[PDB]
Amino acid sequence: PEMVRGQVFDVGPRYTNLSYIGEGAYGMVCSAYDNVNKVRVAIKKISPFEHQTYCQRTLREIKILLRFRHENIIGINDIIRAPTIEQMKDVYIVQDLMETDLYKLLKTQHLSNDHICYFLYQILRGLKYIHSANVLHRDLKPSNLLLNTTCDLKICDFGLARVADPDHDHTGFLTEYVATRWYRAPEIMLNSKGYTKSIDIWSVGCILAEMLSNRPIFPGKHYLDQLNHILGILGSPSQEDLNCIINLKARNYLLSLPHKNKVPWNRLFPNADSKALDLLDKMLTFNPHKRIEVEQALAHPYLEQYYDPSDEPIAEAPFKFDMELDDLPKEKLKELIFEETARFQPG
Ligand SMILES: COc1cc(F)cc([C@@H](CO)NC(=O)[C@@H](C)N2Cc3ccc(-c4nc(NC5CCOCC5)ncc4Cl)cc3C2=O)c1
Repeated sequence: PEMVRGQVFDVGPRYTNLSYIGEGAYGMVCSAYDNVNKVRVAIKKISPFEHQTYCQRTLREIKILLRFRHENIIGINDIIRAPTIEQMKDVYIVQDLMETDLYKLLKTQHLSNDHICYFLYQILRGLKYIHSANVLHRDLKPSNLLLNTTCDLKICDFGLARVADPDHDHTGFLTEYVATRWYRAPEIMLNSKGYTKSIDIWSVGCILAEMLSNRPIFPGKHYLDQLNHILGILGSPSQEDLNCIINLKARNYLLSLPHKNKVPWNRLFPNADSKALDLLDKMLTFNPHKRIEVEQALAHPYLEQYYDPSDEPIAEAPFKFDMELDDLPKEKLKELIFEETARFQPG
């Protein structure tokens, strides 16, 4: 078998001529030549089976991505693994190969207002589909936005996704949370489990702000610093918004802070299109109940050159997990991953 930077990559005979792309906690990613479709593809080698959290992420992504079909959402083309549960130590996920991601692009390139517009449109168009399936992505950030050489955009990494559950969103103050800090809505630190669609709108808001300046808008250095940064720009929440926070720890924390005025978007973003800043304000609303929804955001003046609801498709039906996954041992989750990848086996 081919080796890449001291790792077996058992993807043959279909996939050859591998090149390293990258690596992270998830595993390792290569490009490979696909000898059936005669195209280079992305292959990621995941080795999740010793970690319940890794098995959860692998299973959620696979189930979601094999169900969903949308231009602004990465597909799974193929999955390679051993013929038996006993012999299966790795899962290789084959996906369309993209040139870059928005994280890398923002560190190296100024985006024209027209690029910002088009990128935001594609993000919201993909998100409309995801929300229409009653799914929350829950980890939207530049590195989860893949781009090709013509700036077509695809959302990736559905391993933190969940079905929306607005009736069970309430929790206590500073309750611990997994998703990426600079893109976390204020309510996560105050009273929310991140089980409503407004969590994703907040993250998109953060992405938009970052496209305008090439710098994250709320770069908290650590957990409660994240809310400091948010309140530093939004200012003190209104009495009405504060009254929506019924938990006393969270309420009284907010009341203890000195009055801060709103920093106006046109001072933070002096070169930005005014319509972009109006949409930005609506996405970065403190109160998640008042926060714009994905379909309204698509209908916003800033996106008028692109808006076409007949060309912004929705999912055929809501997505459901057959069983609750968070209370399943890694051994059961491995069984479910085996089952879920069975359709790619010869036979
Ligand atoms: C601890 O964490 C874990 C544990 C797990 F058990 C499973 C996961 C899974 C599910 O949650 N998560 C991921 O796999 C995330 C983290 N990533 C990594 C990754 C690398 C490359 C590409 C990619 N990249 C390209 N092209 C690149 C772009 C940049 O520039 C260079 C070319 N094209 C096509 C593709 Cl799918 C996509 C992804 C992706 O989804 C995570």
